[PDB]
Amino acid sequence: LCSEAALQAIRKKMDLIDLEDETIDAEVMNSLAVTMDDFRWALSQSNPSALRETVVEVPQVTWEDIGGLEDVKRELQELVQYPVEHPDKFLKFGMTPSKGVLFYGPPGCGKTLLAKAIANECQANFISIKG
Amino acid sequence: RPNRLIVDEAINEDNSVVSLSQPKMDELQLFRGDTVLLKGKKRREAVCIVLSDDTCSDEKIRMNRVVRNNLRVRLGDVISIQPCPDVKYGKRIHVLPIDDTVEGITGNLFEVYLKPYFLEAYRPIRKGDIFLVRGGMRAVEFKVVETDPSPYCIVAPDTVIHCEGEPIKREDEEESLNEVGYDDIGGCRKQLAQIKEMVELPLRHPALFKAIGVKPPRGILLYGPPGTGKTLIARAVANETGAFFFLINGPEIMSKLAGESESNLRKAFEEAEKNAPAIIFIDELDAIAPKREKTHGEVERRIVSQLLTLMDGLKQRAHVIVMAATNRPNSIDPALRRFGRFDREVDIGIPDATGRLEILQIHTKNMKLADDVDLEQVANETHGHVGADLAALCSEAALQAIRKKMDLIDLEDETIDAEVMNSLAVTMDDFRWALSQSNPSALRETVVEVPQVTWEDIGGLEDVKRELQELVQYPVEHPDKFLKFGMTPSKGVLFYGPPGCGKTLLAKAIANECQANFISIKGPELLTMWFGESEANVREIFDKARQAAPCVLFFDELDSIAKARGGNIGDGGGAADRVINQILTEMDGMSTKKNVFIIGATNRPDIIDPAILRPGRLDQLIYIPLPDEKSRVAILKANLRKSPVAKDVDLEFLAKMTNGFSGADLTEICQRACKLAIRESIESEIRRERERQTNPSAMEVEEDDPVPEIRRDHFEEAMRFARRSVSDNDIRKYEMFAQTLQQSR
Ligand SMILES: Nc1ncnc2c1ncn2[C@@H]1O[C@H](COP(=O)(O)OP(=O)(O)O)[C@@H](O)[C@H]1O
Ligand SMILES: Nc1ncnc2c1ncn2[C@@H]1O[C@H](COP(=O)(O)OP(=O)(O)O)[C@@H](O)[C@H]1O
Ligand SMILES: Nc1ncnc2c1ncn2[C@@H]1O[C@H](COP(=O)(O)OP(=O)(O)O)[C@@H](O)[C@H]1O
Repeated sequence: LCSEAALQAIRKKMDLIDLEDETIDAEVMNSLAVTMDDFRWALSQSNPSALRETVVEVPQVTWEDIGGLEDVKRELQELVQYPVEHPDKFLKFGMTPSKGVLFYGPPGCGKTLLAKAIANECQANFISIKG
Repeated sequence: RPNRLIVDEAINEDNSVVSLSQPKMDELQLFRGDTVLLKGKKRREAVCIVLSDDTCSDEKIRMNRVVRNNLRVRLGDVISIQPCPDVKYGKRIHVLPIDDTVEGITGNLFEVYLKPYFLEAYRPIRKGDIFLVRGGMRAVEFKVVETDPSPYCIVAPDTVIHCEGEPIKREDEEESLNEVGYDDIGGCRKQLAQIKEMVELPLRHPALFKAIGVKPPRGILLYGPPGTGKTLIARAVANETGAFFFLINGPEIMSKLAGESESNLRKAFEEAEKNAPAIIFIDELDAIAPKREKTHGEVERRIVSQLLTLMDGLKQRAHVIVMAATNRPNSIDPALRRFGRFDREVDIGIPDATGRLEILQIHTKNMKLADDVDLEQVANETHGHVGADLAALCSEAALQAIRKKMDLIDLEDETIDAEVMNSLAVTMDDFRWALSQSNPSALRETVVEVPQVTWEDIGGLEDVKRELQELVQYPVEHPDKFLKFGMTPSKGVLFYGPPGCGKTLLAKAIANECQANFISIKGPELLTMWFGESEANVREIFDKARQAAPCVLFFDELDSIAKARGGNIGDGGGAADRVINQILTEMDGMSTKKNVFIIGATNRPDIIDPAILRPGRLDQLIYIPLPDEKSRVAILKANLRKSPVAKDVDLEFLAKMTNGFSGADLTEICQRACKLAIRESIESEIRRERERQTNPSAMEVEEDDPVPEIRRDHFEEAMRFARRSVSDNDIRKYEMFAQTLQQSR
């Protein structure tokens, strides 16, 4: 992408200069600088190769994005953050914390946003599998 | 120096015209038609006549193939012009044909070729010039050997043309004015432009890439149906840029014995390496590098690995560009697609109606088709043909037209006469006869092309038209106002209403208005990949839609899966849900960079799965109501375009009396009336022909055939045999669902 973006900016300053004459002394290109328009054009005719692949990343949704649900906020914090940050303290009591939770409610109430935010605070990955 | 310009191809096919720009002509104090002297490389000069142009820039000069060959230059070079308006009228000109063009012609060439060419044109010529003339069935090149006064002269009605003597030997400076080039390709403007750009960059000035330090492409993959002209594209590019085109044939390599195949391939690459900037063409790539599972032997693996190693062995040196041709771009070994190997893919699709017309125009340039044929009709009735088929059609038409003249050339001689060629013409009957016994090869292929339906074809439906214009045209025609300010455009629209009201017409109309490609997937095929076949087909359907962006993907009868699902089978519901899973999975995978629009049509809105009805998918609902108002009159005009008349059967009364009817019913009425008119005309013709058998030519007053003159009685009789297809229950069901949609959510 970067290479062809440079090539296009060379193109837009090739015909008007005397390319027919003795070769350019690499100073016109020194005067040449790329622009965001060239990058957009290069992005236009690009062929990505990843596409159908599971993506692993840290979602960027913060708890300010969601409103209310202070109860589920606290419950999810208790479920997830305590074992990872306080393993020795559970080991003192010697209990295995539960690993699992279920969300059920009316459609479109922020379950996906809740999962994204709770993964955001723990600074963890997020593998999503859909129906 | 405001003299030098840049050479580019011209649009006018005359041999003595060069197109400048009006400002440049004005600066050089030259007027229309003034003779000019053009001087190019190798110290060759020629004389020509300038004209005006529409959109040519100041630094570009347009000229055809003959003038470029005479000046001994190529595309993208520069020339120095000079106005020299002191041409003196010539007296005697000696012109001779070339050896390898007149094999078996004899006759007197002056009365056939030269006289029509040199009349009322005043073509300037210069000593040593070479020009090409189209004749009976061949293109003959003539070389001027001497003139008087030397070296400039103008052919005038009073000249002494000498055209006698032996043909002269072809020299070794001009390659030829007969091989392939950019003027021998039609219907592939966009792809040819892409390839031309991408290959003109490295093959002209390698030193610029050396100094800049960027990576030129090292492989180009062309794929398409066989016989669409890929080898021809590569040959044209190689012969125009200037290279050492070196073809490699797949079957030829596979036909060797064991260990010599890879050795031959290695000599091929090393030879192309040490013969200057060259293009290597590999034909039938899938024949030598198929998928790994297809291969069963061991020599195939060795050949594939050898090809891969030699491909990876290219690092800079001479800029050698590798091109390969394959039928369908999935049988190739997936290993041959990583970066540094074949990576850039260009699609060569089947030509549309304009492409077929252009191919026919190209192939019949030598012939002398009579002034009665209509190439537009032959072009637009031959859908499903490729370039090779059209070339074969033209050849067969010529052969048929020349067959019925054997009496004139009975025996004759081994060298056919000349005037007999000019006595030959090809008529529409010959073309139709060649059409009849011809079988195309595309047939079962998805068709992508811009539909021709316009806005006036549809009567009424103003609100739907406005809504489609807002939803489709705005996000694309002014993408700046959408990238500024964060609006997320919708990805789909779902149509629902009574059957036969014109959903397909609206989709085609908006596709035409947006000037975007149209792909239609109909119910029968959709159920074909439902049961029996698999769901892998949707993958390449979406891939092809992505390739030709922008596009308007159309899914017709989306409820067919549910209609077949509900019954007494209960076995294939899994197949229907796989269809929906595929549709959803590649529907959500689309990105906003590309403009792909998905439109679905259905007539049972309450049976569709609610998964599709969701943000991020097909979410807007548009209800097309049952027709009313004198927009059905516009409907009647739409299919009465070609139908001649209606006299005095007021269509407005019909619109008033025919309320509650869809478009299909009205079109049926029009077709029935036309059928009655045809029946009446044929029975009248038969009556006349059986009447003429008694009285021989007893007709004092001359009547031609009855002109199509549809009366009121035909239409009334047709109207008597008419009913309404859509009952009153379906419209009430639709309005009930509309009210439920309005209130429940
Ligand atoms: N705090 C929130 N609570 C509920 N819905 C929200 C909130 N913030 C945003 N939304 C909106 O709700 C919509 C549906 O949320 P989502 O979690 O995907 O639904 P579901 O949990 O049913 O899959 C999203 O498009 C989002 O824009
Ligand atoms: N504009 C055109 N587009 C496609 N085919 C053309 C065109 N002009 C001529 N042809 C014919 O198509 C043939 C191209 O060869 P083709 O069989 O397509 O090569 P390949 O076997 O590599 O596909 C030529 O014989 C030529 O006569
Ligand atoms: N404005 C219009 N309203 C209704 N029908 C029309 C209109 N314009 C044309 N038609 C007719 O309607 C027919 C379109 O039918 P079509 O949409 O293919 O059926 P379906 O609605 O089942 O897909 C065409 O034959 C056309 O002649």
